Amino acid sequence: SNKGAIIGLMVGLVVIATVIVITLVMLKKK
Repeated sequence: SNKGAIIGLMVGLVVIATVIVITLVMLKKK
């Protein structure tokens, strides 16, 4: 449970990951 206090930082980072995964959906057509 050493990453329990990190959850507050990962929760805000994941939201940023959802933006990168979609960016690939567009360039995929190029």
